[PDB]
Amino acid sequence: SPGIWQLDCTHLEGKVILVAVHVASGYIEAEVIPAETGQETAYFLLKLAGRWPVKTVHTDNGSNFTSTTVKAACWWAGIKQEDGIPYNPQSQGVIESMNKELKKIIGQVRDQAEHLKTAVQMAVFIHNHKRKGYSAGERIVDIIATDIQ
Amino acid sequence: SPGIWQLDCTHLEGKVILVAVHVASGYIEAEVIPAETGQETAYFLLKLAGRWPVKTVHTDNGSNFTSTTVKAACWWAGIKQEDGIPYNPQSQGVIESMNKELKKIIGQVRDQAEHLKTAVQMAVFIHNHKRKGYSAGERIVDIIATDIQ
Ligand SMILES: O=C(O)c1c(/C=C\c2ccccc2)ccc2c1OCO2
Ligand SMILES: O=C(O)c1c(/C=C\c2ccccc2)ccc2c1OCO2
Repeated sequence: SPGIWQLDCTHLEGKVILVAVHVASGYIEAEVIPAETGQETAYFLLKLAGRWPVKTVHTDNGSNFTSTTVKAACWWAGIKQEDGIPYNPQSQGVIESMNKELKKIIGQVRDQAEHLKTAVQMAVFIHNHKRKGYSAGERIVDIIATDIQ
Repeated sequence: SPGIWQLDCTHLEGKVILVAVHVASGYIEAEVIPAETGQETAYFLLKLAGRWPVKTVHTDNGSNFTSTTVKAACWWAGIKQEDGIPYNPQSQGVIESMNKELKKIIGQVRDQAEHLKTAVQMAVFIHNHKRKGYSAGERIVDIIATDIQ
């Protein structure tokens, strides 16, 4: 559980927002890319795994699951690549809810930034600091620290 | 101490590598940029502060310290912006040593990646996982978790 992440791809302003969610905490990292390719997804995962102890990734679709470049990145970074099929159906709804939330926050900051990528990073900040009480940022650190110890 | 980071700018292949080091752990995040501008530094700090609880940043030079855009990002993200003058002289040498180390790792992976940015992220991964025994990634999580609790 401490090492499990889920990929999520959502769209805004004709652009693609790639999101990784740490399933147990709700903590996220995200980037704007022009389109969701294996190459972009691979690079994103490499970045993520250098920054957090990523053991398992549930990929967001079959193209990324199949991608040789994504498989290469997962091999390189020691990530178990899995499918992202919601065997538990409450999963789709949770992802859907998070995308709606992220887009709402993006709307709330959009005028403070010229570029979408900046608004997305503001949204990441607000999401990860939001008190729900602990924040998602607090939860991920606590979860991982408990695991290490 | 849990919230203190140091900026570091180093050069390779006619490009600029911007690094943030969590001083107490040695954990890093890094990006390749075409040149070190206030705009790029501001965006980098926004990303960092959305991902870790960044309280204080020791800026890497006077241009970034002065930059209105960097100041705006620090204000937005709740970061205390400080100078990076090594009042303790062992600091320059530690930064210097880390840049040499990062470049060495980059050299060791450079042929596995077409693009420098990929090699830099491989270097981030290797650096943060390296056991010294705890890794820098383990140290940062432990330090922050102890603070939160
Ligand atoms: O306007 C932008 O999108 C933008 C900005 C602007 C505001 C801003 C950005 C971060 C925090 C507070 C304010 C700055 C750097 C950037 C930007 O784009 C990439 O690097
Ligand atoms: O060749 C690259 O630099 C490159 C690569 C290649 C290898 C690679 C990258 C990550 C992990 C293992 C292998 C892949 C995606 C990318 C890349 O550039 C941006 O997105």
